Amino acid sequence: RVTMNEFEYLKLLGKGTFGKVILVKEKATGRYYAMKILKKEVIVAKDEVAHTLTENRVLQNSRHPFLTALKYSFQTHDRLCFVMEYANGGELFFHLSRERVFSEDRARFYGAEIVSALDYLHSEKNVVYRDLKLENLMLDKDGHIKITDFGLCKEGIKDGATMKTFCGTPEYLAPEVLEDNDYGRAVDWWGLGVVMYEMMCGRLPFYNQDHEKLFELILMEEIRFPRTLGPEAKSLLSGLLKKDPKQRLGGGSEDAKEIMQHRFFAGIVWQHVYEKKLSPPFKPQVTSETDTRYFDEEFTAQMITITPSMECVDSERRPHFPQFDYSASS
Ligand SMILES: CCOCCN(C[C@@H](O)CN1CCC[C@@]2(CCN(c3ncnc4ccccc34)C2)C1)S(=O)(=O)c1c(C)cccc1C
Repeated sequence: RVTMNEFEYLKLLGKGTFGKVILVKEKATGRYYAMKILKKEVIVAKDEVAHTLTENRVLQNSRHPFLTALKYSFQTHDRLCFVMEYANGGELFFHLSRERVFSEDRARFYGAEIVSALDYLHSEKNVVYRDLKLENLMLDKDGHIKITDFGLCKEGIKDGATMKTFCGTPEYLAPEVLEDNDYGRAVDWWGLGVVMYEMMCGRLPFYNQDHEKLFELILMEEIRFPRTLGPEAKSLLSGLLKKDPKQRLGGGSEDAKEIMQHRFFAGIVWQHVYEKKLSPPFKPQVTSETDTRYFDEEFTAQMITITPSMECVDSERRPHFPQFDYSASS
């Protein structure tokens, strides 16, 4: 049975509204993980219960090279804890922010691994990810993609089955989500389009600080590209960012296969992508197992604390979540 005393708390990697992620060491084993610590009360107060449970289930039910592997999930009286493999390479934003733009070859590499993962979720798990934004994309110690944060996922979506919940980050929402009249799995390909656009172009495809104007742009405004962008990259992004999902690349019965067959990915052997046989164009230059150079000093400088028998307490502000007794099979 695993508790918070089983870990040494080393460095704060990030913190937000719902809690924080801390680099930890499991004391018995000497292994290093990223622990995401959610405050139960805040989860409840902002109606994030169903999402947090979906996150837990999807993490437990999935196995893929480019999805974060869950080692443990457990709860205290006021906290939910996810212990996953540490993404040593940091967020894609860390690198994109500083380098402005990724090469087309680098973006192609990251795109391939995202497609591989999303194809797995769609085809094998009947899952639509729904939250494909730059922020959720990280890099492991080797420079391979890790998709994180599965709380917005929709389970049991088979073929052309629809979904209704309006969810996701404003700048990343598909036109059909904004229309609020049902959407399908192709919203994930819209997200691939937005994320690959950021990588290659250095900004969002659509932006306004007023949300209503932003949504007008996403719905109505035709996509434009910096004029340095190659023809194949422009074609893929145009296909991925079609407003009408039925006209969108990956929006048909073939799903991911249509994107896999696109000329931008020519020569890409897709089993080799899965097997990580493609050498990442950027290898993270971490010098130790606790090196956090790819996380903002803003977070890593901060002190770690114990707040910012109760093992059966089930209240309305702090509920006893089910399926938080997980330890990955050795
Ligand atoms: C109910 C909605 O809750 C939404 C929860 N929140 C979203 C984060 O998960 C976003 N995440 C996007 C990718 C980067 C990381 C920061 C560090 N981190 C990881 N760092 C290293 N290895 C990993 C391995 C696996 C997973 C994460 C990591 C995740 C945060 S947040 O805004 O509250 C928050 C923020 C904004 C920062 C840190 C903790 C929380 C809880």
